[PDB]
Amino acid sequence: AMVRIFLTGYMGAGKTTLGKAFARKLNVPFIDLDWYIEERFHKTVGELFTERGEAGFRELERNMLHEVAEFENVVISTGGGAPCFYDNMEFMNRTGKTVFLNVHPDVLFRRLRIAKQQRPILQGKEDDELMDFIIQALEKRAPFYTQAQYIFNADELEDRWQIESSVQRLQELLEL
Repeated sequence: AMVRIFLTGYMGAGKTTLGKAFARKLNVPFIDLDWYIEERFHKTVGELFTERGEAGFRELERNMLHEVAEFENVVISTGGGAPCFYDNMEFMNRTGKTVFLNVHPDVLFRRLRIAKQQRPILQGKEDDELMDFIIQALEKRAPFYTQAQYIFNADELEDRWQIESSVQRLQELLEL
């Protein structure tokens, strides 16, 4: 049967790591929506946000989500905010197998600390300030993330064994 998977969750959850490994396992291509957006507009997501504003960027993201949703045999990763706008989550649920990569804040904290340089919004935040920031961000996003048809614990993606194990568990959960 035709495969169309959408991965959702916060930055640091492992959408790229698990997504690419899952796609490889299924032998289908992996598409990161942010990458797709940059290819279509020949502008980075940061440039689009500054040029179009929040509302404008979210409209274009929605439109690009609708484009990638027409692809068959693919694993699609979405930006952390995508599920919060329009009917994006409901739309993903209707068009493909939608998974929320649920990751405990202690794990997000560790991962984001290590990847601090790659996440400008976290610059200057340490210990309790950083943890409170993540926890609050998840509070705002959770009502959307939790609408995903499938909820998968993505806490363990820290080596080849863990990634392979996760891929297998996800494949079983999705009945693939």
